[PDB]
Amino acid sequence: LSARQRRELRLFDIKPEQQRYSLFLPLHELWKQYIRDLCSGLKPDTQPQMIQAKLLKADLHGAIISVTKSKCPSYVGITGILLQETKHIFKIITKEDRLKVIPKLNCVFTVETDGFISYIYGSKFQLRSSERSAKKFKAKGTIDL
Amino acid sequence: PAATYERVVYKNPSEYHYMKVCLEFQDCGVGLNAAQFKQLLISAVKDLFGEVDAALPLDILTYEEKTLSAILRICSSGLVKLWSSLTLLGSYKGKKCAFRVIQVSPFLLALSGNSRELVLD
Amino acid sequence: ATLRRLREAPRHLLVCEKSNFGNHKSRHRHLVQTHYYNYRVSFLIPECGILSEELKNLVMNTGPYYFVKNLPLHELITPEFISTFIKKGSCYALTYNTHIDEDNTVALLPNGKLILSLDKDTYEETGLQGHPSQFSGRKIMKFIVSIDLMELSLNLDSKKYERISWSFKEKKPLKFDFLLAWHKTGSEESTMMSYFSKYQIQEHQPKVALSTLRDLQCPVLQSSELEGTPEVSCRALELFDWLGAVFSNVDLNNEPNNFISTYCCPEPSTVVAKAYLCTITGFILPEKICLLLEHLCHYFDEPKLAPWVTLSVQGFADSPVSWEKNEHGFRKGGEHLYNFVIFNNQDYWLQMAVGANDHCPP
Amino acid sequence: AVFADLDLRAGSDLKALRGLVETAAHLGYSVVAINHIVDFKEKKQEIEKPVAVSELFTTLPIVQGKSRPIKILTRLTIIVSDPSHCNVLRATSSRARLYDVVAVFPKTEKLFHIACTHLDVDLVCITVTEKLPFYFKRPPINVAIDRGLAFELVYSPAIKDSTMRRYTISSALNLMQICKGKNVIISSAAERPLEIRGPYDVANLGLLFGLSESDAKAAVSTNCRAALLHGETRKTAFGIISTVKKP
Amino acid sequence: VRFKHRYLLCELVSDDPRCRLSLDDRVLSSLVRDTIARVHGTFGAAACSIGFAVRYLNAYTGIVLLRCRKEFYQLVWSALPFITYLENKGHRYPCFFNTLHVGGTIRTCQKFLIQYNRRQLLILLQNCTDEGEREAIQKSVTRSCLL
RNA sequence: GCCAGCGAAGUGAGUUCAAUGGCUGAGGUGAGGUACCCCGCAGGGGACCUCAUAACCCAAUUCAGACUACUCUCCUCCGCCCAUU
Repeated sequence: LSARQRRELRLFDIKPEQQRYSLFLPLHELWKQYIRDLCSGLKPDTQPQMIQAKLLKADLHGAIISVTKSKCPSYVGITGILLQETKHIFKIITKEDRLKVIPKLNCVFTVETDGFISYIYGSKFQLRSSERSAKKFKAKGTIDL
Repeated sequence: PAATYERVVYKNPSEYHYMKVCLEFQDCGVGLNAAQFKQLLISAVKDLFGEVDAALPLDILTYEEKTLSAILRICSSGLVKLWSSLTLLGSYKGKKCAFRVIQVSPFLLALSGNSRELVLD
Repeated sequence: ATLRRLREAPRHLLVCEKSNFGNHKSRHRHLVQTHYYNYRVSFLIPECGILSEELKNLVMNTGPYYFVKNLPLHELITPEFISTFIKKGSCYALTYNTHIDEDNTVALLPNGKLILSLDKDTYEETGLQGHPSQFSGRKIMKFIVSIDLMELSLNLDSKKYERISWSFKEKKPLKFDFLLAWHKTGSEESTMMSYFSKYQIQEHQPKVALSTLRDLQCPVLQSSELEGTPEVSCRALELFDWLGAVFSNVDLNNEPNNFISTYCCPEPSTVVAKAYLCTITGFILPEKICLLLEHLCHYFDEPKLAPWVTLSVQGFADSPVSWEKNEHGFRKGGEHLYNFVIFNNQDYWLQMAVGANDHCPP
Repeated sequence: AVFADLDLRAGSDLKALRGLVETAAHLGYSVVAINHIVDFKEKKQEIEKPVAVSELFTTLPIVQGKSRPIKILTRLTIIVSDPSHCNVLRATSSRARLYDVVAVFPKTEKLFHIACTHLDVDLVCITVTEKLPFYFKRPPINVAIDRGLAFELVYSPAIKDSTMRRYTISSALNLMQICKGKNVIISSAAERPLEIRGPYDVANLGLLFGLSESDAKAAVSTNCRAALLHGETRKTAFGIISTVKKP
Repeated sequence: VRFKHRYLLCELVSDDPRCRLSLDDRVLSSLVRDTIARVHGTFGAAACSIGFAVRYLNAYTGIVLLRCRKEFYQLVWSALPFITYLENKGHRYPCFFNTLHVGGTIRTCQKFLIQYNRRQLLILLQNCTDEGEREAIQKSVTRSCLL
């Protein structure tokens, strides 16, 4: 069945690259309103480990990221909303039509919230990211960037 | 008349090491002397590392009284042992002295010009 | 294992050469001009009390240099700065008091290459293409990014120039204390005090130290022998160590007492009544060192009493690139230095002193 | 490539603290980390406002180098002998969440085993005073160096006596022989107002211990920044960093 | 998971067998530590507080087998000749002398001790020429042949 | 599924209160620089100096195969990003 599902593909082509990126702008508004309806607390200050639990347990599909430090300097300085997510890479789309494939090998991403900024070290974040919300996130290893 | 060209390259011909150290005595009772500093250098390495290692060939250059600065030389064998002996703070009478090293070189010119600050404004 | 670590080595490289000033193969002028950053320029003349005015006017006019507090790097990549200082002369720039193994250190070359040695954090935050330069075994300590501004000045609308401009302006604004100089090779004059008028620029002159030393025991040399003949001439390396001892204001005899100081003077030698000592300290231009070396070469045109004069130059101990390609590291010390022992028959000795971890040029 | 990072055991009064900060900023130091010795007999927890550096110091320490603002850390050194006191430190993983680097000091071999095996700490304190012999098992050291545990060696035996010098140099030679020297950082204590030597010669005090001719200095300059990194990944989040940024 | 130990044999050569009877493990350990503390400092003597220890001692025979580490046996064996002036209940002057340095390996160290003992027996025989000791020599040879 | 041992000499290292990769110099390879030499296609070849040659780990009867831990090192299939025609 798997090899029979791999006939056409489920991945992008050349034809969805020219889709006029302002049409992808309501995805950012969808993610922003989803963060507004998920957290629902802003004003005094509250519990950054609640924020770490929301950032671990939620799917980051369709979110705004920006590479802030990486082992390759050409990867750094790339912003955009993300579209796919694989075992050790994920694919984003940027400004005027071109898409980039950023590997989660040794790198860290700035994510801009409605009023917050979060650094996410994309080292341990891997392996079919539905496994992230499921189970097995322990405390192992530090990342020097 | 003589005019020619020749390339000569050496490997470790230095055989000496020099240390410029400024002294920072804690108490105001500064009864220094040129011989007593040498006696402290002998008595420190004796109790700290050894009497055999205390009589390493060492001497003192430009021993300054008010400026509280000096240069100590040892050859390339016991420089590490001299650094650790001056590190572990051997005392004289009971007034504990802070021995803080400014600079170490194998050259008396790069040490003498400046290495530490390289401009003081 | 540990006992060998107590006494293994620091690394030493000491290279001596002999050459002629009237030789066409002599590359002393290239070695002085292509050496960029300099701190201490001293010269020594035996048997000469009163200095001539022609050399005194050259000593009193070795500078000036400039010091700018908190200057951003994106000022250094503007086309006005390239067409003003780089394309019309030799512009020299270096950060102040930032360690090469610890902090970020930026230097500017007269060929147009802005070379900056960064740590891992700044190399990741700026996002510029470089190469791994200084290691810690398996880990990497310091990177070096080189940006050729003369190639980018031909195409200012290229993607490389706007990438570097976005990296320096909006991505990571880096500011440092800069020492600046500009050797004028242009018909259109424009001072540096008017260009960097927004920041606190300070003009500085190099410090001049003069000394007249009495009863100095100078060794006897042969021009056509580097290793030294037995019982006639001395060795140039022992003469260099004695030179450092004299420049440390230390000149005494054997002193038998409790504080024993055994110091063998290089023998056979000659007593000198007056020794003239001059030390220039600051941001020394290499063209002034070229004119100083030519004047010390032409000093032996007249019959003088000095058999050989000494010109020692110590560079900056905190520069990324010295000796045209070589990296200056800091393993508990170590410097780089070059000396000239000028005889009376236009022969000279080229010495090169290397610190701990640095490669030596020919 | 962050040099000038040590751990100090120094609190008596504000005047001696200002003197030690001025001395460290004068000689060679750009990060000051203050330890707080807590033994198993007292069992006190005063974490909220015990020190208050920034409300009492004057706005900047000035150094002779790059003139950068010194980051000041407040660390906790807990002397743990009893296994129930280690269970009390197990209870403090959720109750009070401060003190960015938590430093345990073990005395029992089973407790040192579970410290490197299960107990979530940052840097294990190893000091030997007055006849403390201790054996080393190699697979927990291997799990420790794979995890990121940097071994602290707090030294000040040179000021009081010479027998303490002997026991510290013997324990340090045993550590360098068995542990093989992967991540071990040394640091000085400060009881008297002048108990600090030159920063470049701390490398030779670690070289007398051994560990390399140069990777002693390289290992302390790397592993102290890695220790601050491990404390930050324990404090903020294990993979995430969330900071409030209001321009 | 192990450390390569080194071992050393030393013979006490002296007359007046009260010196032969005056041996103890703690006394010899404190003597060696005190005479290393005169020669070497904390780094030399404190490494002997963890590495060096007494291993094999004989009162009448005077052969002492001692342990020492890989990176410290040169320091220990250089500190061995400077063991002078043992003060005790009498006015004695004992002194150590090295026979051979064996690189660990206790078994061949005991093998070399047997050949050294046989050389110490057989060479002393012809110069003395006395039957009262020769009978005990014959008994010792017979008991060794029974082994 | 069950059913078969030999107390006597001494492993191209064979120890067991548990030895064996120690120092120096030139060549190998990855690199840089040249005021050296030979040959005339701008150049090519040899010569001189320096740096790097690590880590994983340690044998007690051997071998075969599988495993896990590697990166100075070599043969390939590759991906992403940067720059050029």
